[PDB]
Amino acid sequence: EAGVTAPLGYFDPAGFVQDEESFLNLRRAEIKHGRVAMMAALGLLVQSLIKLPGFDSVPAGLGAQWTAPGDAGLWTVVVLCGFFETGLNQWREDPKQPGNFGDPMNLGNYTMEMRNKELNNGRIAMFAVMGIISAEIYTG
Amino acid sequence: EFNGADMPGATAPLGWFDPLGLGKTEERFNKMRAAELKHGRVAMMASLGCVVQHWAKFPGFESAPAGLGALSNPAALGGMGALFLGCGVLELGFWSDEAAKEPGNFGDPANFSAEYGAYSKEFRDKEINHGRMAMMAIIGQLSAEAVTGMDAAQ
Amino acid sequence: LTPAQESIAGTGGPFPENFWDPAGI
Amino acid sequence: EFAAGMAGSKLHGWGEYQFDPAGFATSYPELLGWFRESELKHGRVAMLAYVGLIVPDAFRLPFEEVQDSSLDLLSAHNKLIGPGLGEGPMWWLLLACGVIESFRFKQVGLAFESLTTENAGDLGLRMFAPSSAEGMESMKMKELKNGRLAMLAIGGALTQGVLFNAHHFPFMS
Ligand code: CLA
Ligand code: KC2
Ligand SMILES: CC1=C(C#C/C(C)=C/C=C/C(C)=C/C=C/C=C(C)/C=C/C=C(C)/C=C/[C@@]23O[C@]2(C)C[C@@H](O)CC3(C)C)C(C)(C)C[C@H](O)C1
Ligand SMILES: CCCCCCCCCCCCO[C@H]1O[C@H](CO)[C@@H](O[C@H]2O[C@H](CO)[C@@H](O)[C@H](O)[C@H]2O)[C@H](O)[C@H]1O
Repeated sequence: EAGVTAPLGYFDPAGFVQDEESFLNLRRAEIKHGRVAMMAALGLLVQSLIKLPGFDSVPAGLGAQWTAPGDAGLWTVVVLCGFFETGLNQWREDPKQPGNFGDPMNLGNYTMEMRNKELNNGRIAMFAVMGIISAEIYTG
Repeated sequence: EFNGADMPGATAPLGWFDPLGLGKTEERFNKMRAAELKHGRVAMMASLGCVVQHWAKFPGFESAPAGLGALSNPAALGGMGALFLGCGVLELGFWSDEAAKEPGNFGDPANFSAEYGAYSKEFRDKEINHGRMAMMAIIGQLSAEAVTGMDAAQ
Repeated sequence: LTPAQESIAGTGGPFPENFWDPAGI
Repeated sequence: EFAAGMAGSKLHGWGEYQFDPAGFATSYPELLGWFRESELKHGRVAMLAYVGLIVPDAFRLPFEEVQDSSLDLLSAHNKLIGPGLGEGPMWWLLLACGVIESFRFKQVGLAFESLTTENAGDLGLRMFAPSSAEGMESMKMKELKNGRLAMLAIGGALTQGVLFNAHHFPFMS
């Protein structure tokens, strides 16, 4: 155990891994959170630049939550994410080997180096998105 | 799935057109074909829906523009909403892809294979190609409509 | 179905004999 | 086995619905062909009844006697009977329907002696029809289902339209 995607720091202290199934669940959650956070970083970046059709009025920042078009957009995004996460989507993850959705787009390899890069970039994106959101809600 | 030229979607113009090679193993191809058939059918019906809705409407939906902005009318929104529930009933229920025996095979509810058709490769290819053409079209009709406000007629 | 899935077969879906599981959970 | 092997029990939603609570089919086997002919007649009359309940609002026949805009499902028949006997467009329709019906006597004999269970309701029209026997059976089940639905729908539409004055398509107050 503890020999999968642990660069430059080895195993994190006070790790909650426990048994193999617990570590599998934790890795699934970690990769999911990373991927979301990476997505959120990119969404904020692109929203600061361009807006959807019929979406120019709504604020580019967090304010889209309580605006009318932004509210409907967020609700439908949540519904689609539910469709994707409940398993209804054909590309669904293997119960073992979490974070592997079968590679929908044949982008390429699945090497340990690629897994480490994905996980670490998600790790950065976590802090990036959290800091951005905190800064916005705090300053204004 | 070493070869797929015998699959319904080969067609003469471009046999097994797949430069990016997204689906090359039987499982990936089955999933992609289920998605393609669903998209094609949805498009075939969206396109005809536009065409008919322009010159026809149900009682109580008279005010609806019948075009891209049809969702604006509250009655049309309630109708889209009931259609969404019915489509969910079909999807999670009768026409669920997981329960499907083959990609896009939902059991032939009405025996078109028995009458005025057959479950032949020719008809599968016909369905696939019509779905592609309807797909490309709805995008065109809807987009052209947005750029230049017009109805389906074009 | 599967040997594990049979532990509850006959108690689901519109008719009892079905096994409704579109997500394949 | 059931009825006389007639179409109308197979190809249901779940495959083999055999609807006969009151055992008319078993009690009167000699009348099964008559029952099938009557069911098909009622269904094919109800289909056209619904379509002719809808269409008149959009269109009216060319002759200058049905052009009144107040000829709803309620007043149409009584108004169109007209004066005396054998003078109205309703009478023209009755005579046309009788002429059509008389051919069934040619087909199945004068007294429906030849009316069997495998030819009940079959008037020999085979245009735009399935080539295969299975396809023909499937289309017969479609026809039976559509006819039963149209019978129930025309009954409900007429009852509702008269009860609440909604003589047009919604048929709801
Ligand atoms: C606590 C909820 C719950 C749980 C644990 C289960 C569990 C089960 N159901 Mg399911 N079921 C539920 C609720 C639930 N059901 C409800 C409410 C319905 C009515 C639609 C059904 C209808 C149903 C049928 C018809 C059948 C089953 C069957 C099964 C079994 C196999 C399928 C499966 O993997 O289900 C696992 C289910 C889940 C993990 C639930 C996932 C829910 C997702 C995340 C969506 C939730 C969103 C929801 C709409 C709430 C939104 C609220 C928000 C807007 C505020 C399994 C024991 C099958 C069976 O017993 O076969 C013998 C079967 O045939 N169920
Ligand atoms: C005692 C049990 C019982 C009751 C009390 C009952 C009541 C009602 C009511 C009123 C409340 C209505 C309005 C109604 C309507 C329909 N019933 Mg139903 N029904 C019962 C039993 C069966 C069986 C066994 C079958 C069946 C069917 C159909 C079909 C579709 C036919 C088709 O399309 O083939 C329709 C429209 C057949 C089927 O296939 O349904 C998908 C079928 O096999 N029913 N049924
Ligand atoms: C619950 C159940 C079932 C059931 C059922 C039940 C209870 C069914 C009931 C059906 C019922 C009760 C059906 C009435 C029809 C009435 C009609 C056609 C009336 C026509 C009336 C006409 C054509 C009148 C015409 C005119 O008067 C007009 C309009 C104006 C006048 O100037 C002129 C004339 C006189 C010409 C299933 C589905 C069978 C099986 C399932 O398993 C269980
Ligand atoms: C904003 C946050 C909203 C949160 C909404 C919460 C919705 C209600 C909770 C849903 C939890 C569902 O959990 C349940 O279905 C998941 C669907 O992937 C399963 O998911 C897991 O197991 C299944 C095994 O085949 C498959 O779905 C996947 O391979 C695996 O990831 C979980 O094993 C199960 O416990």
